[PDB]
Amino acid sequence: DDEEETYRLWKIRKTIMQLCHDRGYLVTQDELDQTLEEFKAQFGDKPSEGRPRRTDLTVLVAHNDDPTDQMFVFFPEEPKVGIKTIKVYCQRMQEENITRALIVVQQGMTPSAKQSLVDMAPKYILEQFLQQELLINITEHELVPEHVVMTKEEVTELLARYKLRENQLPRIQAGDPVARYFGIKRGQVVKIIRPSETAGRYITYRLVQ
Amino acid sequence: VGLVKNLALMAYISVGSQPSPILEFLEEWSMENLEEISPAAIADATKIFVNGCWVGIHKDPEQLMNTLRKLRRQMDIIVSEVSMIRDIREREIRIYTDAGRICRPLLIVEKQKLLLKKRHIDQLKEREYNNYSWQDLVASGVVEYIDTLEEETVMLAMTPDDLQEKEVAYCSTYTHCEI
Amino acid sequence: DREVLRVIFPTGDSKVVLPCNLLRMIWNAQKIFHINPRLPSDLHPIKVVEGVKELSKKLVIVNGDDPLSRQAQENATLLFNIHLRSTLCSRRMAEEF
Amino acid sequence: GFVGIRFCQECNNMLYPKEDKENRILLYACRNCDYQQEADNSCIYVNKITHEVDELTQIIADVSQDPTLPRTEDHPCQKCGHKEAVFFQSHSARAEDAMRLYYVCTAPHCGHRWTE
Amino acid sequence: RSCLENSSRPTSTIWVSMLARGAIGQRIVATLPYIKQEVPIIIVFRALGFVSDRDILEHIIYDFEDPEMMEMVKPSLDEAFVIQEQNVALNFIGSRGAKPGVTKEKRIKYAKEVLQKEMLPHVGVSDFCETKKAYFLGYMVHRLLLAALGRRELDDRDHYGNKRLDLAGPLL
Amino acid sequence: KNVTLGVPRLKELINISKKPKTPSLTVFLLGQSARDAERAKDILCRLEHTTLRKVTANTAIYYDPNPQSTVVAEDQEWVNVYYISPWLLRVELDRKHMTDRKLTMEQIAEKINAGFGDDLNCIFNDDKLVLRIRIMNKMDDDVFLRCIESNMLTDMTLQGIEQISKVYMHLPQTDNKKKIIITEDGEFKALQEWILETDGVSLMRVLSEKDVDPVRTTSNDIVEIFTVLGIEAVRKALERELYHVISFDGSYVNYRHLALLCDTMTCRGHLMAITRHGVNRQDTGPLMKCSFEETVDVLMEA
Amino acid sequence: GDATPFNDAVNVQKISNLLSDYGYHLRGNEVLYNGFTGRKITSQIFIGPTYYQRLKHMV
Amino acid sequence: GRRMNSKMQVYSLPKMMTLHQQCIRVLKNNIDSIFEVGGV
Amino acid sequence: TVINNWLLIEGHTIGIGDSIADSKTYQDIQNTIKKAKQDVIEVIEKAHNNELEPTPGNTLRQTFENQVNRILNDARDKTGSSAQKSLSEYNNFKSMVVSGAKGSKINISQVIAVVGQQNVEGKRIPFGFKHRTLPHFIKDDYGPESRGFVENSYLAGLTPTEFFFHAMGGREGLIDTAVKTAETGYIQRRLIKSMESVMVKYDATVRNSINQVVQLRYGEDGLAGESVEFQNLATLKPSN
DNA sequence: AGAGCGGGGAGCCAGCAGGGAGCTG
RNA sequence: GAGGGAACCCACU
DNA sequence: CAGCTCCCTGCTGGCTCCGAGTGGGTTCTGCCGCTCT
Ligand SMILES: [Zn+2]
Ligand SMILES: [Zn+2]
Repeated sequence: DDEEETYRLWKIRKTIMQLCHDRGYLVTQDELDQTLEEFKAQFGDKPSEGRPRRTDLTVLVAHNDDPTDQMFVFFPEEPKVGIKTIKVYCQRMQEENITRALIVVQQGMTPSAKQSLVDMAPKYILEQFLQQELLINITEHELVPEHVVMTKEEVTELLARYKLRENQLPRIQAGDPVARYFGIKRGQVVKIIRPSETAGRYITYRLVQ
Repeated sequence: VGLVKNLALMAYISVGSQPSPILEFLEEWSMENLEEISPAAIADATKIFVNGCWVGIHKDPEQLMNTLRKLRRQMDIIVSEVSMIRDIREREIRIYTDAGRICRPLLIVEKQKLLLKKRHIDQLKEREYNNYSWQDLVASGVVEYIDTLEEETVMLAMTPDDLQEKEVAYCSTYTHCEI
Repeated sequence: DREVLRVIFPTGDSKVVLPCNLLRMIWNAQKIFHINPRLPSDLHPIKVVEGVKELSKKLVIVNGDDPLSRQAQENATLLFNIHLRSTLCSRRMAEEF
Repeated sequence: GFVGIRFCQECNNMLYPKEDKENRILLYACRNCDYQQEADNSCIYVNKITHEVDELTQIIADVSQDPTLPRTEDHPCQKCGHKEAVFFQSHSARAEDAMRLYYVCTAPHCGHRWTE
Repeated sequence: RSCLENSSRPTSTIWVSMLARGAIGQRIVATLPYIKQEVPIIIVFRALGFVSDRDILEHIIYDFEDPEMMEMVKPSLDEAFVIQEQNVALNFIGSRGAKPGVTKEKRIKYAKEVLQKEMLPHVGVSDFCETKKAYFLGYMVHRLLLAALGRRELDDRDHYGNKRLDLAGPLL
Repeated sequence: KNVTLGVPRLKELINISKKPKTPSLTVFLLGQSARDAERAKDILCRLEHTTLRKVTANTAIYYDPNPQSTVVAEDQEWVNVYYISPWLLRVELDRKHMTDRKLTMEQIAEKINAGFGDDLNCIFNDDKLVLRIRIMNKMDDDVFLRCIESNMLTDMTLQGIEQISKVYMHLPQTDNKKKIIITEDGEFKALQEWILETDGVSLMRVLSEKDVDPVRTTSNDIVEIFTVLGIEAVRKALERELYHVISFDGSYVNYRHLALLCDTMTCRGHLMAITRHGVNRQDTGPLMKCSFEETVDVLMEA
Repeated sequence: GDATPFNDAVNVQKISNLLSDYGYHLRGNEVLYNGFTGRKITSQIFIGPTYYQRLKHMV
Repeated sequence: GRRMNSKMQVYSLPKMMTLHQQCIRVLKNNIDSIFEVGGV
Repeated sequence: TVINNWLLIEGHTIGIGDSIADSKTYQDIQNTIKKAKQDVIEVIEKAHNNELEPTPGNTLRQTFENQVNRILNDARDKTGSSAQKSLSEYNNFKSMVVSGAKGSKINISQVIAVVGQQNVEGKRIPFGFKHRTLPHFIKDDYGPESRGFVENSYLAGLTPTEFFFHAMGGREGLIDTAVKTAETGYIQRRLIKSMESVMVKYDATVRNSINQVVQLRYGEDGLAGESVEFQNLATLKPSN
């Protein structure tokens, strides 16, 4: 049904914009609390016909601390995504000299596609995201505490204070859903603020392995 | 716990018997052998198993089971430890004569009355000078050895007070009673 | 502190597990110093405020003066400082205790 | 309802359904020999999912003689009008959903079984 | 757990099993003693000397107006259709015995002695007893069909009607 | 509810089990569907899996060489209103199962068409249901039609999520699964709202649905929470499950012991089970691992 | 005394009446005196002949 | 020390029994107690 | 020492007069049991007339068994409560229960009023025979006495069917102990070996043997579990 | 020549066989 | 002023 | 564009674990026959 996919696309867009605001990219408040009727005004209502087109849903955001650093959020129109379309997106990344990009698939990609994203990850950072994973914001769940990506200076003063090596910290996987949400690679440290029933507040530090 | 067990006081384990005299009696009591029947007669006839061996079918299971029980109760062809189960719902008669079956003696209740009467108690009161014993009670058709499969087809009375008519009658078809 | 508590305990369970039993310590002080509860007390409320501040400075779990150390020390004794301020109020020490 | 098996007459075996487009009809053609047979009923495969309402064919009347089965006098027979009946439940896995009493007439030669 | 009475020999157990759903339907196979793979039961009935299908299903299904028994024996018949002769069935069983044979004659002898002296010894260990052994095997399949249809109820392992007591006699 | 509890649930927790005995969800409802029982029932029937077997009364193979001349003739009228293969699936449904699921007939038709690509054809009408399936455009068509019959009965989704077998609606009379809110006066006031307790877990699909609270909806499945929400979320979930197991009796264990167990169990970024497969794969010395379990294998690998 | 498990002819009230017929309290209690001081124990002690057996597990 | 003990066969004589029906059903519960009917 | 010598003066016993209840209490308990068995027969005849309502999530037999078990447990609790409220202040069962020294209130209930329902794997007594629990019962008997409800106290003595069903109930507990000790011991051993080297270090952090940080402070507050107590936050519950 | 020598459950992991995608001549 | 192992069974908390 | 290559998934087989601590007992090693005088 067109209404079901319209609701899906609006919810995916809202989660993407929350993700980009959490990562530090400049996202205006109008786009952050943007509602479903405003999606029916800004975009179409009949995606089978194509009034909301997924190519028309591509998001471009810029970082707050560096306006020359930008992120794409692509929405491929095919269910399974292979080398051809991600090379089209990679050529787009080259021709508008963007560094980071999110690709929101709706069923998945090929294994060779995942291998290729890992291959050009030194140059262009691509992140696979399923539609089903982005249908909600997982960081708003009650089990998920506050994750804050630490700057390298903060990590340096952390390991200086606690006299720690990097391997003596608790770990978090690079494929973790919240690590994928914040888009963090190996060697980054997440400050985790969570309420405590004995202390009130507790801050854990987790290194991305 | 629950693996090593003990017998009850009057539980007796069957020692074993030859299936043969039961088989000749079944041959001369209107049982049709499996080797001499069409299968079309099986669908409404009661199958007869002797020590787990399907030996034939019978078409009157009331009179066959009553005849077999009458023979066992008077120490005839059917010896006392032979177990004779009738599964009514599935039309089967199973006769077990093999060793290892555990059984116990129960009083026989027929028409809501004990077959154990005061003359048996009087004769057992002078066990030393009548030569009356337990085996004569077994021969008198008063007590009966019932094993575990046959206890699934009997209706036990806990006491003879259960045989008495009640204001809320639970059962009026008790088959045996506990000693 | 109350807003922080309602964030920490959204179910409204006021039962916590904390080191010093402040209510029983107050009762101990009342019995030890023969505190008449029907008379005016010679305890200035500013003494209550400043004593609770100095005591909260004196209960150190995480040591140092680094802002990381300060934040960890604040977090490690957040419930106990909240409960100590809620129990040794200038109002409660004047009219209740 | 359910349609039975069809048996070959020459080689004493099973038949199998087949559709002959010459007459565009359905024949039961044995595949051990050359025997063929036209079909009275077009139903080939049939399944029952919630059609388990008839537990009465599985009940045999002989259960009227069971001394362990409960007898009642408040449910008289419709066929012969006997006072005594035996009541029980259907004990299959496909009857765990129900605790319906099934009654069998206690009197000899009647054999009438009913429900409620 | 079949064992011929008044003869101390070890019990020879035959299984008659019905496969799980997750082909077309439910297949009944037979785990015979000294046959290390699962022979389909219709092939066992063929090897007992029953080429036909009213023979096998009269040994198994005693009432022919009953349709559900037929609808469950149908996959077992239709999976073992390619074997239609007695000695072909004997070859099919003996090819998967504990001792296979390069000669077809040796495999026929092997399957004959397995189905003669090892498969259900209590009903018969002697020749011309194919009809009583075949009726008992049909009874086993019939009980399997009754329990799989739900018409009959599964046996209880802890019921001492299902248990015997080896005393000093049988043990010695 | 058959919730595993006591020692077996403790063993299911500390040995990280890919299949718990009774995996379950605790679906909280977002909005007036939390209050209204009828749209709570709408969410219930949107969540619970419904195969075509859950509504079918009977199915049958029929021979109709000419669909114009139906053999059955109990459904001749609308079939001739409509006007291939001579073989036919005639499927009749149970109307109580058809109605309490709130399915409609064209939904079943379009689900058939989407599942099998509409290469076959389905024709329906009733007002005693009939659905008639024919195959459009080497081997007999009976075996293919029986196989797709089995696929429709035991492999088809009309509505719901496949891993969820059934859903338990109830209204909590206790605050342990209620909605404690703060009113305008600053009081804590319980709100009695409909909650669902499934008998399977698909946490992503359930969390993604409409009018389902994406905050408080949770599971007792530890692996599912780790895969969906992360490592700190599964640390919190493991603490909650262990606290439930311990404090069902009314027994109390101090929080720091549970916290130490969960921090040990989730320190290395993944779920380290309390087994040899979790502990003997650690970075500890070979002598500690050989003290625990698999002594000779650890010493040879060292 | 007969203590066969399932015996309606023996019940606690019958035994209590029988014990009261011998000038004892019907429920088996007696007025015991302290052996150290001679004073009556305020409670009345349930005392009677009970069959004890000595087990093989000696210290 | 009395032991409460009784059983009940659960369920679900409400019948207008006149003279001949009462007589025949009394005989249908005590058949075996007939010595000689007289001239019936 | 002081209390043992005062108990030399006072004395404490338990007798057969402590298991005795008043005759009015015995009439009340028998009336409650008769009412409960009437309710059970009412539920059985409701389910047999297909009038019983199948609660959602349960099959019809499961909700029938749940209704029967709820009735019988309410019977046990009410009979026990009447029996243990009828107790005088001189009662010794009452003294040892309300002192908390030995004995639950269920023990008073089972000694004085009703032993209660016997359970095997949490359900009532199974149909070990062909649809009977014992051969002293009719087939398909789902009443209280058939499926293990013991309506006698330990003072009254159990009937033989109740005695056997109580032996099944106690055998269940003995089995549960003798097969749960091994599983619990293996769980305890694995819990020990996974955390035997985790400890508070001198920088107050909690580290394992290879010095990885498990917790930055012990219990997140750095406090030992012995000296902490249950207290109330006075500013959480009240209104503004 | 006798004395003495000889000959059950439960649950997790790893390798191999099936897919489905992409690739090149 | 100190010379067997192993298997099994029973029992104890 | 057909056949080949190359990584996801399904299956079966292999492997390793199964509370702590105490008394007491019996029975077994070892199993018998030889080649030399
Ligand atoms: Zn033929
Ligand atoms: Zn009748």
